[PDB]
Amino acid sequence: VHSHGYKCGTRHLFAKKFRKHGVPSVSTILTNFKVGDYVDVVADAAVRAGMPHKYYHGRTGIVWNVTPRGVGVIINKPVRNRTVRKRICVRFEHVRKSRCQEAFKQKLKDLEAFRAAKKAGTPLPPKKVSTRNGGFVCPKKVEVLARRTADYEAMIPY
Amino acid sequence: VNYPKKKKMHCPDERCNAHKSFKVVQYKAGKARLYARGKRRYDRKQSGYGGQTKPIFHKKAKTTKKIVLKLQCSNCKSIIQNVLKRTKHFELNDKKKTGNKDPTW
RNA sequence: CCAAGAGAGUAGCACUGUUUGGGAAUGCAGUGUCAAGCCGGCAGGUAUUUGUCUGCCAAGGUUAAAUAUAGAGUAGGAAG
RNA sequence: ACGGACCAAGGAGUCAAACAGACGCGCAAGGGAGGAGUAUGUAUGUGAGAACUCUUUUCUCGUACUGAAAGGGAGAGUGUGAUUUUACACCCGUGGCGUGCGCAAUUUCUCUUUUUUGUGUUUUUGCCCAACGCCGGCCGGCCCCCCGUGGGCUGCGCGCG
RNA sequence: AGCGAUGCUGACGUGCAAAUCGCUCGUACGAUUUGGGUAUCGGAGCGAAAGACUCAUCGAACCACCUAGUAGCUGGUUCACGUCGAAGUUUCCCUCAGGAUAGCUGGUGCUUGUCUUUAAGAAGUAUUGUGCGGUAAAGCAAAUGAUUAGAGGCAUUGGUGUUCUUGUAAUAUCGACCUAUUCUCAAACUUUAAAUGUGCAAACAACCCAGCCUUAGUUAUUUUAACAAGGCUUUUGGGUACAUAAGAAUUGAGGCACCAAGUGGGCCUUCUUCGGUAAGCGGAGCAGGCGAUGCGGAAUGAACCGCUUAGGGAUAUGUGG
RNA sequence: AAAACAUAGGUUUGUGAUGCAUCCAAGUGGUGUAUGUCGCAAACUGAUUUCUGCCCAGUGCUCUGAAUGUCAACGUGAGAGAUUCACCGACGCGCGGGUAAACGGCGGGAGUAACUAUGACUCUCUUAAGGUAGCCAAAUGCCUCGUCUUCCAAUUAGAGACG
RNA sequence: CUAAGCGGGGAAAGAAGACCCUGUUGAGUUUGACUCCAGUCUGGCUCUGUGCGGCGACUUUGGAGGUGUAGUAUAGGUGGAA
RNA sequence: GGCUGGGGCGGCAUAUCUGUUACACGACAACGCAGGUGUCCUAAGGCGAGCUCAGUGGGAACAGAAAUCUCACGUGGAACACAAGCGUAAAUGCUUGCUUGAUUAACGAUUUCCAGUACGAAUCGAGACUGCGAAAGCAAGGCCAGCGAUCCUUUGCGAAGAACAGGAAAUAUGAACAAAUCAUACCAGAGGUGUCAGAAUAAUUACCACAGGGAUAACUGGCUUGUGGCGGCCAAGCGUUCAUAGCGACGUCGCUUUUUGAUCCUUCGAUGUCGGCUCUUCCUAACCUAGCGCCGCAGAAGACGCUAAGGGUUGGAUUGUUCACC
RNA sequence: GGGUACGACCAUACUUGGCCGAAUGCACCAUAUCCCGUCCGAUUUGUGAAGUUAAGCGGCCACAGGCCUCGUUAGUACGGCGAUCAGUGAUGGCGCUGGAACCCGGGGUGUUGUACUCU
RNA sequence: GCCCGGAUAGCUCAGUCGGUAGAGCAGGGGAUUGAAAAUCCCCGUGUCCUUGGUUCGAUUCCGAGUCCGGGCA
Repeated sequence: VHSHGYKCGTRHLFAKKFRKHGVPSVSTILTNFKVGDYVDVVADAAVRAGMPHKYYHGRTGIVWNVTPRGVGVIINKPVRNRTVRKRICVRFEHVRKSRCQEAFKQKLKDLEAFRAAKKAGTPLPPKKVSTRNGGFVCPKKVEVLARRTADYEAMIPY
Repeated sequence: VNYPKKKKMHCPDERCNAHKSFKVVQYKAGKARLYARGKRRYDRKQSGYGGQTKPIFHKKAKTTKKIVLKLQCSNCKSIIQNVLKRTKHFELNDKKKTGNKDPTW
C-alpha cells in the first residue's frame, strides 16, 4: 500500500507544462465574479494554497462564495452511493468560468429572442434546414478500386 | 537552534493591546505536587498490600519536547507561553547569524 | 437562699494495615502515642489555622411490636 | 474429509431492567397508584397482592432548558409606538413548500349535477426546507480602550402546550 | 531355596492376566529375605532419586465441594406454505479462525404523484453543448536518459612516424577532440498524443420590462452616481414560453425515511496487469460469475455453451445435433 | 538395568551452644543432638594408581575491609498554621580488600635456510589469564569414510598409529 | 451358491494426531522477566532500673577575643559623637 | 506481539513520507521497484530593494587545468536546509536591506485522508497587533514527510477601578457561617505513545497440558518442470585425410520426470516414518540374449545404429543404510 | 498611417544576417552645481544643454534561422466491438466502432484595444 | 530525581581577620655527563568550563543554567 501527502504528487500532471510555466496573467485577475457561477477548476501551482487536492481539476461546480482573494466552490464528489457537495476554499487564481452552460442558455435566450421576434417582434427570418435526406444525382465520373500489386515493384517494403 | 532573548512582540494585556517589548525566556516545568489532588488520589490506590498498579511506559520514540517560551511583557503583568517545534537542539540567546563569505579554509 | 453529684490508655493523634460508594480518610484492628480551663466535649462530607455560628452530649448498663427464615429446619392448615 | 449399525422414549434459544423502534392498548400535559391503607359482605371467607375497589396525603415519573459552577432562563409574542430600560394593543415570527380552500374558464346537465379546462389564495405544527428571532452560553462588540444605536461566536435550548 | 528381571524385540497381545506365561537369565552370607508392631502424606511426603513412588490414582495423589467455573472454538441445535432477499468488501484494534463499523439485507414506513411529462423528479444511457489526461500510440535527427558506425573539421605534441634536432614543426600519420551525419532504444524519458474512459451543462423556483425596497456592500461622493448586492413587485406589477427552420430515448412512479439483520476465510472467468522460469503458482485492476440454481447443451466437469426456474398444458425455438 | 546412581576412596565450606544446622501458626514448639570437632552440618569428587597447569578481569563469594559517596524510618531545629526545609541518618550499597577441588574461563598477528621441504628460530598485536600436564578422529573431531600403518579374497569395520 | 483358506483392498480397524501450526488456551520446569512474597539482615523506637562519672543544651561577666599597601598610625566596620 | 507464501529467522512491507506500479479521471495488492521520515533551521522566518544561474568562450603578473580579474555568452540545463517529487528565473532563485505574522484571537468557515470518525496535516475569512514597502501589497515560519488519545501532571488565564444592591450589572467552588491559608475549577497550552487510536511483561519444556485448525508445516498424491535427468537442431571445430566413422564447440529448440525444487489442492474426529529382507507384476530410454544396418570393423577387437522388453540379469566385503565402495 | 504612449493578448510577436528609414517621437547623447547615488554618474540620482542617428529604435529584407499554420501521413498505427475462428505461442484473424505521433508538402509569419501626437 | 569530583596551563591544583593568579608537569631549551648512563636548571602554558555577584578597587571573595563522573529511587 502507498504513501500519502495531501498534496501527494504525480508524474506529469501537476508540473506546470509546455511553455505554460510561470504566474497567472493579469487577464486572469481582471476577470470579475458573481456567485453561483458554474466555473471549472484547474491548478496553477503558483501558490500552494487555495489549491484543492486531487479530485478537482477537470470538474465543474458552482461557486457559492467570493472572499478576498478567493472563491468558494461546492463540488459534488462521488462517494459510495452518492455525490457529496464539498465546499472548497480556493483563492481565485485556481478557478474559471466554463461555457458548459453558457451555450444552453445562450441559445435559449437567443432563440427565444428569435422565437419572440418571429411572432411578436417585427420580422420573420430563416435559419437552418432540416437534418439529412435523399436526392437526384447527375454524377459524371464514377470510379471503382483495384488495390495492391500492380506496379508493386515500384513500392511496398524491400 | 538559536533564537532571541528579548523580543518586541505583541502583548494584548490590560495594560494595553500592543506590540511591546517582552523579555523572552524558555520554560522549564513546575512539576507536580504532594497533596495535589491527583496525587492524593494516586496515593489512595497506592496504599495497602498489593504489588504495583500501573502502566509504567517505556516507549520513548523520539526525543523532542515542545519548547515553550515564557514571555513577559514588561508593563504587562502578563506572562505567556509560546510553543516551538520538536527539536533536538535549541537555544535562546539573542545572537545572530552571519552569512559565510570568508572560510578560514 | 445552695446545690446543682452524666462513662479514659478511652476518646483523640500518629503510624501501619485492613476496610469503605464515603471522597486530603466509612469503619476497624494492631502498634505507638495519647485528651477535657471544663469560655466543655462530640458533630456540622475539600486539607488547615483561625473565628464564629448551627446540631447533639459519646466512650458502662437493659429494652415488645411490626421483620426474617433464604434451601437441610418441626407442630398443624391451605394450595397450585 | 467427519459424524452417522438399528428401534422406543428422551433430547437444545428460556425467564427477564432501564432502555431504541413497531404495533395494539389507556389517558392525556399529565399520566402512571402504587407503598400502602381503609373499606363494606358473595358468605369458607372477606368487610377479596390475587374480588370489587375505593382513595384523601398525593408519591412518583412526565408537562423548558441551559450553565462545571456561582447561576440564570424562552409568547426576547405578535404587533405596535417604539429615542422600543418602557409603554401601549392584543383572536398566525420571516420566506420556500402545502394534501386544502377559493376563483374563472370548461362538458354535459334545465337548474342541479357538472364532467372537463384555466387560475387564485391560504401559517413553516400538515411535512420539511430556508432565514431571522428567541433562552442559557461565550467573546463583548463599535472603538485606541470602554458604553450606549447596537454586538459579534456558540449550544443536549426555545419558536404558536 | 529365594529375591529380581537380561535375551528371545519367546509366548500371549479382544491373554488364565489391567502387564499374564515360557524358557532364558542377575544374584543368592549379605548394603541378605520377610511377618507383625510402629512412623513420614499433597505444591506434601518419601525418594541408594527414575522427577521413581506415594492403593490399577501421579512432572501436582485420591474424596466432596465451589461449578453448569471460563471459551474470539469443535459439535449439536427438534413444523408448513407464501413473500422479499445477501457478504467475502469499508475502518480501527496488543488487530489475522474475532469484533466494531460500514456496506450489502429484510422489514417497517412517511409526503406526493407522472397519460398535459416543451416545465414530474429521475435515468449506471446517448446527443449536443460544455469541461479534461499522458496509457496505448509516437518519438529520440526534440529535451531528459540510453547507444552504433563511418563522413566533414579544429588541435593546444592523444599516439604514431618521415623530412626535419625536434619543434607551440612541416609533412605524412592515426587517433583524441569539434561537427553534421548515423544505428539501435526507456517502468520510474519525453514533445505531440490517442482509442477506451473521466467533470459539467442541457429549463419555470425561468426570461425580460418596469419600478420598487434595503444595506454601519465598494479609504465615499448615493441620489435624480455607478456599480455592487439582494429584497421586492395585487390582476406577473408589467411583459414573456419551449418548433427547428434544424438534433434523444426512457422514465410499469418519484420524493423522502424509520429501524433491525444476516454477513467480514471466498472461490471461478473474458479483459488488463504485477512477482517469479514456472506452476491448476503467487499477486493486483476492470466486468461477470460461482458461491448461494437448478433446467437445456459440452460422452465428463462448481464457474465452459445455452438458458434460469410457479404448476401444467399445447406450440416453437436455444445451445447442441 | 546401564557407560546411570549408590559406593568406599578424593576435596572444600560452614560451624564450638545466649551456637551452628535446621524444622515451625504459634508456644518455654521441633530436629541434628538422650548430642560437642576422632563433632555436626553442608556440598562437590567418585576404588586403587598417578597427576591435578594457567586465570580472580568477569561473575559470584568473601573480607574482621576500608571509612565519611550513598543509603529508610528515625530523630533534630527552623514559618499564623497547616505547611516547609534543613541538618541528623542504619545495615546495605559505593568503596576498599581477599578468593578458582566458586561459577566458569584459559587468544590472536608476522617473518625467517643461498639444496630441498620444513621453519626449530625470531619479531607482532593482544587477554583476567591467554589452555600447562595430559590425552584423541577417542561415547569428544565439524571437515570426515580426515591420513597412514596394520588386519580381510576384498574392511565407510576393527585395531595400531596419526591427533 | 458356498466350505476351507486367504490377508491386496475396503485411502480396514485401531485411537476427536501426541508432530506441526494457531489460539489475547494451559501447566511442569528456568531465569538478572514484570510484579510481589516467605525469608534473611540492618536500623529506629521500646521493656529499663540503679550508680558514679564524660560530652551536649541552655545564656550569664564579656574576658583569652581580630593590623594588606600607603596612612611612622591601632583596618568588618557600624553609629549618638565633639 | 504481530508481521510472515509454515513456524522460526530474517526482514518491517506495523505510524509514515516520496516516486514509480496502476490501465491518459478517480480509486487499486505484493516481505513489488526505487527512495525518504523521527530532525533541520532567528532565519534557512518574514518583508522590500537590489541582484541573476547551471553552464560555455575570450582575455588579463604571479596563476599553470584549477586563485582572482575581467569581458563575453548562457531559458535554469541551476539553485532553492534536507528524501523524493512538484514548481519556478527582472523570481520562488540569489544578494543585500529592514524586521518579527514562527505573533495573537470570538477564532467560526473551509479541505484532505475518510467511518464521509479521527487525528494529523492543509485551506479561507474576520479581529488584533506588528513588519515591511512607494505603493499595490505581502507577511499567520517553501509546498508537499518530519509526528501523538483517554488518562494523569504541569505551565499560562485580571490587577486596576466603579458596589447603591450587582458601577462592564463586579471569572467559579470548596454546602451551617466567618477570615485566612490550602485545595478544586472553568480554559488554553506542554508533558507520550515508532507494535505510532495509544496493555506495565523474560525464559524453558524431548516431562509436558488443552482447544482446535487440514483456514498451516512435516509423507503420498496433485500442477509445474526452474533444477536435475534425457534427445535433437544447428554445426565452429575436431578427429593424419577429416564439419557429421565417431564426435561436437559455439549456439539453439526439443524431451522427460525412478531427480530436486517450487507450490499447500487434499490430508490433522489420523491414509502406520527408514531401510532392508521377501514377493509379484509391470515399464523401456535393451545391459545380456534373437536378428538386421554403420564403422575412422582387415583379421582381431571394439564402436555405432536399428528391429527388439519374449527371455535373462549375481556372491561377498565393508558400510543402518541410501548412496558409496572393493 | 505613423509616431507616441498605456496596453491587452503573449512567439505568425522568436534567434540570425543584410538593406533602408520622413514626421512627430523615441533614441543615442553631454553634464553633474543642486539633489541623488554610486569604487565608479556604468547604473541610478540630479541637471540637460552640445552632438548624433552610428547604434538603438523602426520597417523591410533574407533557396536566413525559428515559429506559425494547414495539407500530408495513416484508418495504417492504434483503440473499441465479438461466443466466433485459426493459431506452439504470441499472435493473427473477420465483420460492428473509434482513431494516431513523426514525416513530407503547402502556405503562413504578430493581433489588436485605450489615451496622445504627427497633415 | 536528589549526592557530588571533575569544567584552569599538556595533563592536574591555592590568593592580609577585604592586595591576587598556582606549582606539578607534559614542554622546550640549556646545563651536567668523551658522548652515554645517572642528573640538574631553565623554557611554555589558564575565560581560573559556562555565565552572574558584594566594591574606590573584586578569577582575590561570590552566584548560577551547565558539563560531568560515580549511589537510591
